[PDB]
Amino acid sequence: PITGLVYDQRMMLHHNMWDSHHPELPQRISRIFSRHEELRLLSRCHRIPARLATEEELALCHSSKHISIIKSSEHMKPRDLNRLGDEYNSIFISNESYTCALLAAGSCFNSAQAILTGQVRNAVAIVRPPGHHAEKDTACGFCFFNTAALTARYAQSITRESLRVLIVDWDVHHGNGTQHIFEEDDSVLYISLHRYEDGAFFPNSEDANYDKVGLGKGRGYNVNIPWNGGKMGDPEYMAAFHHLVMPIAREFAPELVLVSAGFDAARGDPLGGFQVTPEGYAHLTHQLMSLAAGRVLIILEGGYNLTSISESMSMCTSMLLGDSPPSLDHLTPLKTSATVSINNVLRAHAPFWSSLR
Ligand SMILES: CCS(=O)(=O)N(Cc1ccc(C(=O)NO)cc1)Cc1cccnc1
Ligand SMILES: [K+]
Ligand SMILES: [Zn+2]
Repeated sequence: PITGLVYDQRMMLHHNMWDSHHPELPQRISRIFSRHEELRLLSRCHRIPARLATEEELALCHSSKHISIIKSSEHMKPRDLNRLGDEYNSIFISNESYTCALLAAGSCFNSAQAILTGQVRNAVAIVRPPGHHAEKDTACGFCFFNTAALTARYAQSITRESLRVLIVDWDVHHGNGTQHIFEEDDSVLYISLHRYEDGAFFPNSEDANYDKVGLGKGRGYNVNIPWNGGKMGDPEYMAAFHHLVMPIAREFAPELVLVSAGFDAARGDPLGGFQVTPEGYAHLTHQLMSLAAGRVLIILEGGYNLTSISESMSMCTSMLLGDSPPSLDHLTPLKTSATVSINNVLRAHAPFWSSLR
């Protein structure tokens, strides 16, 4: 089996010109890449090139107005970019932001194509800016275009429209954009684990609660696993995978798995407040590799401790390459609020997934 890897240093050009210490740093991707080389993982992978997404590809998920506005930012002066970014929730923009967002998406299209033709078995995409908060018609939370959602639609476009795509979103934040894009879709199963705190954690919406199961033909195809009242870690994530993610995923029987792989639930993150370990992420990756005949694409989302994200994402690639999972620590009993969350999701989704009964 061959593992693909995409990284292009041009995606570093998107930057915050007023606050050079803003956490969504250019060096997030160069640090992950460096750790892959330092652990000798890079040379074991097959390099996949980045490319620009086209505007037609962006239109698979985004409105023409939103595409045009972000495109127009390429020609603006700093004062105007500061004002434009401030129109969104948690966005900074530089003159390279649009192109970097296009490269992030195109990188993932090339990776999905390589997976779907068998050029590689699985792949990792070391990309920024992230995607999962981006909506059809707007940017949000450091995200301009929804890379994972676009990759699902691109995959369908080169195979068949009903190709079953599973998106597992383990970034500590709810992927509101991904949920909304696919909310009425039964061809793309969206499963998110996220810190929720009864709607008080970013992005601050009850859309992230366990009772949002999808709409229309998509009822049952949106699975929110929301965490409340606890510093969750490996025990809680392993339990969620055993009781919810894996049984639902196996019943769905995806033909492609995309991971919205934020590393902001990691131990050490300055924002997530959680303690998932690098070995925990390795175990989650290894479990997902049992789906879709191994056709897994891991897409970087958030994650802001450079050391944490570099170790964590490298351990995921080690798993894609076929290495044996590192040993987890002794798993403490689940925090009681985590058991409540799991039970709530189980009861909300048992009507749709007989494997949960
Ligand atoms: C000073 C504002 S903020 O930086 O703290 N922030 C903006 C932000 C947006 C998206 C991501 C991310 O990773 N999405 O996947 C992270 C941060 C809000 C925030 C605060 C606490 C916990 N989370 C988020
Ligand atoms: K869906
Ligand atoms: Zn996040």
